[PDB]
Amino acid sequence: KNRIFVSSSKDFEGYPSKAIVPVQFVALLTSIHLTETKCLLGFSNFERRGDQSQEDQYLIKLKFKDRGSERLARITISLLCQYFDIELPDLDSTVILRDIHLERLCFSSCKALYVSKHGNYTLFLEDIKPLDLVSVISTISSELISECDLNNSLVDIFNNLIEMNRDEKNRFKFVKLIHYDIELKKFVQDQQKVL
Amino acid sequence: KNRIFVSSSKDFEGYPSKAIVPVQFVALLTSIHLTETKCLLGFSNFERRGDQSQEDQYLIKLKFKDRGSERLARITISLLCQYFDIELPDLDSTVILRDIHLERLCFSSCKALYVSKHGNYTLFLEDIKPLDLVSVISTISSELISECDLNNSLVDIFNNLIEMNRDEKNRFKFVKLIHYDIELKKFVQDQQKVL
Repeated sequence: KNRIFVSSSKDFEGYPSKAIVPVQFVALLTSIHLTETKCLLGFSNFERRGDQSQEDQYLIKLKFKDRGSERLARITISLLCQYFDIELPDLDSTVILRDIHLERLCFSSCKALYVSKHGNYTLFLEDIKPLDLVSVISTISSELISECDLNNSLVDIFNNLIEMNRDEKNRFKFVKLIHYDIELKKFVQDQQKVL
Repeated sequence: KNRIFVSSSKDFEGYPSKAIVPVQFVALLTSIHLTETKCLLGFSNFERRGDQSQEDQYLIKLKFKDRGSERLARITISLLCQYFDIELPDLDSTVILRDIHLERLCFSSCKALYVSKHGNYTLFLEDIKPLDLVSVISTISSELISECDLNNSLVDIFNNLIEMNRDEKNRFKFVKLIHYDIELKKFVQDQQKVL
């Protein structure tokens, strides 16, 4: 099948015009929306863009129509949030979760299908491995088209956070995370900066 | 809405013969099946019905038809399996897992819809809260139709597993549990087996 590792949503500019292409990317979950009829997840790696718009650079659709597919969407979202500790209305009373990175770091590794037609592209999720903050920290310390890309992306995003953190202009701050933590503080300082 | 707590799947016998009824139950996950067209989760509380036919008392359909819904079943299965550490085949090349309780104890609280028609009934998953073992150990220390049933239900299940473990005819043994643990040996042979 040859799934392709995508380091940057920028990658998709020079992707085919009318194609189905299996990809994989490693990013922070930043937004979730679930409405009457739509379900979105947005993710970002926060690569210095320009640095115009840094959140939700990856928009993944969970298409649904009838009531079964809607439920499955809700259950996916619910499990996803449960893993990352995100608080959610109880089924028995929409979901707007933006800027999830300001409260929680929710590293995710995602398999999606890139689908391009009529001069635009869309991303449909096929899988998602939520990644645990400690494992992500530990690690920083099969298609032929992927291999040790996990490491590099995780290293980049965290360097990108180090720049957003100390940037007076950016709302993100390490200390503002809910799970802010001795382990985190040391990681951010111990070597991350010295590197 | 009046979601109803269900302590036993036996309850569903005297349920209306043609309705949609929202229920909630607490069981161990015992099986997953994913095929080309179907996706089933089996659960059990292990009540002595009994000493004859004990796993998969509850069968929960995750219905799909198109490719989008199939993906959503896969993503759901994946996340659930990930929360409980169940190893799954990689997506890039069906799932058959039975008697999951031989290896992992995967407590779950489930919200389903009970849907009876033509003399028969089926349960459609709406939510699922995978429950952590340490927390289930800790606990054992709203609609108007749910009480404090969680605890009662967890206590019974553990009461059943204890009986299952000393049963020479039942394959279940605590020691053979992958996550066998100093804390579990205590809880098992400490009070539960003393009360």
